[PDB]
Amino acid sequence: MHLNPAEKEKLQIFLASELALKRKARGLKLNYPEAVAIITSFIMEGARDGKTVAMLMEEGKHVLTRDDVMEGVPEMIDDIQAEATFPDGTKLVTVHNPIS
Amino acid sequence: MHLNPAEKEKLQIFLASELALKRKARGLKLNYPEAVAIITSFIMEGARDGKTVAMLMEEGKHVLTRDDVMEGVPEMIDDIQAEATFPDGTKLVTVHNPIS
Amino acid sequence: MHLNPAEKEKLQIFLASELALKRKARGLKLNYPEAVAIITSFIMEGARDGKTVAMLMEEGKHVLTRDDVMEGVPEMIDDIQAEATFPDGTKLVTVHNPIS
Amino acid sequence: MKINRQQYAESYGPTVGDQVRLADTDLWIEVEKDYTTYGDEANFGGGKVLREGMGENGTYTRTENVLDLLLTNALILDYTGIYKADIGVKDGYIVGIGKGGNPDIMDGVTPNMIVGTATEVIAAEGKIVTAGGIDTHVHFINPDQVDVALANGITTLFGGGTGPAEGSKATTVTPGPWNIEKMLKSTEGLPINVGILGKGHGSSIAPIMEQIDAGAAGLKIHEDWGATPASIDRSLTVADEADVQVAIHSDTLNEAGFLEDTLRAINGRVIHSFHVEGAGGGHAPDIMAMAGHPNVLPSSTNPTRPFTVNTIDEHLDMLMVCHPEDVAFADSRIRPETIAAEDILHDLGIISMMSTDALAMGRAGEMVLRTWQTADKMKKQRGPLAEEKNGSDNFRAKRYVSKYTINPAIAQGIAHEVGSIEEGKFADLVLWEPKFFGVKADRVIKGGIIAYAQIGDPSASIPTPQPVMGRRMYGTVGDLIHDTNITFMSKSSIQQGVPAKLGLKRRIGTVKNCRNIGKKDMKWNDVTTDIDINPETYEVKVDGEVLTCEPVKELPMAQRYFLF
Amino acid sequence: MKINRQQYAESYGPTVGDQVRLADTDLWIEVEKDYTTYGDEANFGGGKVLREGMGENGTYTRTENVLDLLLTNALILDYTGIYKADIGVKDGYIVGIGKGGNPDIMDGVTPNMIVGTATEVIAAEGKIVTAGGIDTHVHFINPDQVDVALANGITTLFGGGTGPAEGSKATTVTPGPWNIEKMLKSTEGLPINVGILGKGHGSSIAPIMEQIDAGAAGLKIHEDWGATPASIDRSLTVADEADVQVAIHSDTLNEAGFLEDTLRAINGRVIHSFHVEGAGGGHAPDIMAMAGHPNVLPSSTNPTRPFTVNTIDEHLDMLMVCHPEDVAFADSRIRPETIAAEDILHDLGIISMMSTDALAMGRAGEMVLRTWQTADKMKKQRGPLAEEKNGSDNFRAKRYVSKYTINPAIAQGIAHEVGSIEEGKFADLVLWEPKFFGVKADRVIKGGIIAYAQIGDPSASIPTPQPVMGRRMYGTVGDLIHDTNITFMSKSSIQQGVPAKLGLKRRIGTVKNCRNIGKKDMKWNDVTTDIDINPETYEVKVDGEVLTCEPVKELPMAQRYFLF
Amino acid sequence: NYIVPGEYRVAEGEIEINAGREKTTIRVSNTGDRPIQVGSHIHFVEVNKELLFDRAEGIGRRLNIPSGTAARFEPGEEMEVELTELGGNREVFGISDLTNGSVDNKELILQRAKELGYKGVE
Ligand SMILES: [Au+]
Ligand SMILES: [Au+]
Ligand SMILES: [Au+]
Ligand SMILES: [Au+]
Ligand SMILES: [Au+]
Ligand SMILES: [Au+]
Ligand SMILES: [Au+]
Ligand SMILES: [Au+]
Ligand SMILES: [Au+]
Ligand SMILES: [Au+]
Ligand code: NI
Ligand code: NI
Ligand code: NI
Ligand code: NI
Ligand SMILES: [O]
Ligand SMILES: [O]
Repeated sequence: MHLNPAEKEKLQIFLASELALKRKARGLKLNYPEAVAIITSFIMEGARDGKTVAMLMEEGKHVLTRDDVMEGVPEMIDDIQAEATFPDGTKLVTVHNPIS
Repeated sequence: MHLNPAEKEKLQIFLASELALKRKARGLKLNYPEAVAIITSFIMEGARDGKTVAMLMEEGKHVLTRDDVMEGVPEMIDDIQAEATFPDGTKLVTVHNPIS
Repeated sequence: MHLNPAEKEKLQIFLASELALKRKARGLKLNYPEAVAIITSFIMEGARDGKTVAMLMEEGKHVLTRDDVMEGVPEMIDDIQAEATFPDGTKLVTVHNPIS
Repeated sequence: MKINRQQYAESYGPTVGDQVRLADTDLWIEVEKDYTTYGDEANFGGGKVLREGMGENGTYTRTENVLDLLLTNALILDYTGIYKADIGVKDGYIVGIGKGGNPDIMDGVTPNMIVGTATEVIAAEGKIVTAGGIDTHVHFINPDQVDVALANGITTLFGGGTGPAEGSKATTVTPGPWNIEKMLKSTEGLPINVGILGKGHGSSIAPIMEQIDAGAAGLKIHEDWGATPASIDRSLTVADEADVQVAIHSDTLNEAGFLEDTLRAINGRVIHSFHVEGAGGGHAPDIMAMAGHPNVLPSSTNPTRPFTVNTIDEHLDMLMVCHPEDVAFADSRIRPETIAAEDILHDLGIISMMSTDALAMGRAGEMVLRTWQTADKMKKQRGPLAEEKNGSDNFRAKRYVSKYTINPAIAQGIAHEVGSIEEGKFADLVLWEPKFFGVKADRVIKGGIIAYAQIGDPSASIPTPQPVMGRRMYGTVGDLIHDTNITFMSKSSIQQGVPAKLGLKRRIGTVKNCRNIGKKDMKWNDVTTDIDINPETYEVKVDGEVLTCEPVKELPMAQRYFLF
Repeated sequence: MKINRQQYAESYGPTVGDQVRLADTDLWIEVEKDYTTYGDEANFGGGKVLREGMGENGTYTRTENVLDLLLTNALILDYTGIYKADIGVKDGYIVGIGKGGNPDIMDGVTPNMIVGTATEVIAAEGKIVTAGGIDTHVHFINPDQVDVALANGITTLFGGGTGPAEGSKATTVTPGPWNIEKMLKSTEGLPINVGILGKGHGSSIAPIMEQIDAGAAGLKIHEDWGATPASIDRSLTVADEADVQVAIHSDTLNEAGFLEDTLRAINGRVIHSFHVEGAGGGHAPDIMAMAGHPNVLPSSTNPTRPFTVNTIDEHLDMLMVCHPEDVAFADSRIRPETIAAEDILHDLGIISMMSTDALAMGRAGEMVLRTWQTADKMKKQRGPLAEEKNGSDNFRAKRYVSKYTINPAIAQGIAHEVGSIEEGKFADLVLWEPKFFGVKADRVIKGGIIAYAQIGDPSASIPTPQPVMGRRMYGTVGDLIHDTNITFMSKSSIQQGVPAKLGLKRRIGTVKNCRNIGKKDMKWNDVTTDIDINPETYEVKVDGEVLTCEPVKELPMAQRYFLF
Repeated sequence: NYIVPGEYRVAEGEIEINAGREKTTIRVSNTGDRPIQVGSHIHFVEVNKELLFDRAEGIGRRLNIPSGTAARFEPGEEMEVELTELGGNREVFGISDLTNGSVDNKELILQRAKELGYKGVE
């Protein structure tokens, strides 16, 4: 596979996101790290799909809403950032205030 | 996400449990580490759901039975212990003889 | 669980394979590391199922075809090798030219 | 030109009279005073103040009153106060708390806090800064325990162990000269401060004392090695001669004596009483009465902290990794009455310290976490303390922060080096985002260099992208691990040249002044009293008054934060 | 007062006549004798025996017959016997095997096994304790290989390599003075014992000998560097002068000679024949005939161990990470007849040693695992050995444990330090739960300190919660890695001051006494015989008798245990 | 045929502890209001002051129970226990500081016991 350090670390984010999504599927309001994992994994999968940075900046504001997360979590998350390989190479996505 | 060391390690248990559950779904009798992963992940997900220590001590005795595992595995597992964050903080769950 | 070093590392391969399979399910042509993960995990799960080395050497040539992967990927992958515990202990499987 | 207060606090962190919530608790701390000059605040970045000729002095060499590091705009939470200041570090020590910058052009600059060519900057605006936590009940069982401790703001581990040997798994003991030397060598590779306790057991002086001379920093008396009148007496005779502390886990079984017998053997000498509530060990059922005595420095371990609906059940099966005589023993040992009363004794200043009991019956990364959970539960049940003003919890906050910073340092004889944000002390500092306060440290500074940080993708353009996790930083790498950490040792081992003899390159700290202290020396936690524990009902009274509390179903600093 | 045997064994581990199953095999070992005094067994914990004034002596300083560490109630499995004893360690060496405790009050205490203030305790009741494994066929290709070895109970790596260079990937060779010095320096960071083999190739003495003087512990002759008559002869001349061992992987191609030519070049001198069956390399097809000669110390590498349904197929494609002439070569090299016979030669004591061939054609963490699989297969096919009594497999167990402990140590010239649980030897010890025996070590002790352990969550109240995995312990951290591990070196390099010259801080072990040994010196595996390998059919005969075996479809110590 | 990995097959019979040593049965009272557990290998005369028994009968002795186990006395409980003889050198040091030498020194042990108020010295 030739995994480099970032590829190994980022597998963890996907895994946390899978864990969080199962928790959400069984009706739990999500916590801080769960919420961050879900939105971060959404961004990296979006880049893998070939979306633009601009699309992911918009879509990242609509992955989770306040009713999906515990009290205070929306206000704990000011930004989520992720770097991933787009068709045109690595780019940084920043989503400001992803959950209202 | 702010993962601390235990949060990173414990992702592995969830992952082993997912692997074991797929193995069980395709009709395999489960081995020692597979069995331990399934019951351990069950406990930590139970704490995340807000169950009490007392409930998980009872339920942990009924997650796998001897017909789900290979010969000798029930007798190899004297106890399974896991710590997880309950609504009232970290607590230890010990399940004695989880598989008969 | 008593995980040894190889058991911990190899969890990563299963995880990469799960990630790759979701990518394939949503219609993406798979890349080099995705392809290698899928075929490698197939082999280790095959050994867990109790197949022979000979079966997995044949089956490994038919897990992905050229239409499942991006241009050039078939030619990038000359062999995939994996060691796993068969019913008769650890054995090495090598699949030559797994994707045509 | 005026700045309203909301914007001021956003930009520079809060100022006098402003309050800050601690994580998701209902505790509020209030800025008591501020060392700044409004308009000359220090800050770093493009077009900002700490630039050559401006807030950065371009004239002075590092020797001329210039800092190695300035933390700008820190909200300090310490036994000494809750206040806003810049913190200046040099030679790995806190040298100035005040107002940093350039006396060329700024008013109110603390004279030894010049930002110069030699000065690094950490922005602490909007952060709370505390001393590193001092955990005095550590079992050295698994080296993975160190990062766990660092991630929750702990910077000093005092205890014993050789790894997962049964002696070490039960007791904070590194026994004898050879095991001690081996663990001092091991310590060279651990990115945290350390002091090692020898075995406080024997009926002749020399087998005990030789551990102190070999480089132990104290002793542990533990019932599993025989917490008899003789072992107690010989250990305290050694400690009085060597100027080190003794910790005790007393005879739970009451085999050779009851509590009054243990106090008689102690004979008015100083001692640190571990897990004084007694679930973690000690005279059944009345050990907690220790905490009323003037010569006792009392600590809690953390699993009883605070009292919750799952506490008893978890402790019940926990005492089975151990197992009619068994049930009776368990029932005599795990007591809702004493665990309940333990909450209130903390709030009253009767138990002076927290600690973990890491990997033996306590959680390496939860000393700080549970201190604040306890304070929050006490505010919810008891209301603001009488002493409070302005609707703040400053008094309770100083009482509780003392339990894991200054009080353990005083008890152990190391408060001249560590345990508080004061001038002259080693620069072990923890930055916290208020939203993560007491849960997950932002940056842990050891001897003036960051050792541990929650930080993101190392392959990214900037350090904030995911995944953000706890990681060892440059202070832990190569030889810098030696300069940023302290091995605390007895005066005799230092005078006998043990560091050179073993090739230790770590900073060597001297244990001293811990024979001449008592309960009265515990900051904000100095209360002596008659504690009665009813032998039939286990009801706890303090000067004739019954102390009851009740368990809570939920805590802050829990499921909002943790992935498992 | 009497204790029935079931409860006795539960509490203190088994005693004389009791049997224990090895993992999930059908091998049973029986306690041959017990050094205890019934009623004075040592044990540690609350209200237990090793307490001051009781089983722990409170009088004696560490010099007075007091131990640094006692392993209580160990079931020892060793070439020297299968028996119950306490094991006492001091200064990193085994000093006493017998009965530990306090002569004040106990009968039968071995005089130098006093538990004192200085003594740490490991509870070994219910554990099997063996020597650390000695792997003499190691390619140093990937540092991740060390934990793999530790997790399966290996404590000494002998071999060669500079990392994943092609020379090292094919051969156990660190070539020449500079590569050797560099790898001795590297070794300072590896938490296992090490000895390095130079290149056993050349036609003049000096290019070979200078490797020994630079600090190599032996030589490797490998066909990939030219396993010619000259290289064999010059290497053995060097080895006879330097008192180090030579390992050989002979000329598979028969280019410069057949087996008889190789034996002529050897000329009756001592040599270790690697992977003697020959799949791993050597004169096609008859290399295995080496194992009959009195001057040959024969080892197997592990992938042929034991013979199973998948063995041939895996070896066939394995020899393609390599590739009519190719097929013929492969068919001449991978032979069911010799692999089958290799099983039986192990059982008969004709092949004396196991080894890995780690990362070149063998598995770093499966030397011990496959030794027991082989013994179990042989019992299933051949029945109990003639020599057995009492329905036990003690004789086979001593023959097989010898193959990876004492016999490699003898062959390499290091058995004065390592390879067995005997008084006077270095305290490299592996504890095993019987249910995991030979699969996953519980605790690996290096020089008297735990180096590696299967242990759980470092953030937990106790060390048993999940996840339980192999982890490095304090023996591996900081400077303690130097005191707990041995670099084995030639006498000449030691006399010439190479350790000081390179700044090595590890314990330095002397290679010696390995020119004056033969097959007869291999414990329980000392059989010399005429081995005939038919050149047409590859049929193996031993003194005129045909040896056939058959592959098994399943092994114990496999899918019940492993996650992959 | 069912395989329990690592199981024991113990031999038949029983293990006699402390074989060949004199045994002595005595009555012992916990006069205290808190429980007392006494381990197998504590010099019996040096146990908790509030245990009342004939202290002379505990000299040179310990409980005749399996190594590492303990007898339990609830508050106010009186019961019989069986003692066996100490072995080795028959010396005790430390613990409660009543002996610090040979156990043969009965009069000196009892004098210290009585002075410090260990119950049941005659
Ligand atoms: Au306990
Ligand atoms: Au316990
Ligand atoms: Au119970
Ligand atoms: Au029960
Ligand atoms: Au405990
Ligand atoms: Au080959
Ligand atoms: Au090859
Ligand atoms: Au072929
Ligand atoms: Au072919
Ligand atoms: Au090969
Ligand atoms: Ni304790
Ligand atoms: Ni403790
Ligand atoms: Ni070879
Ligand atoms: Ni090799
Ligand atoms: O403890
Ligand atoms: O090899």
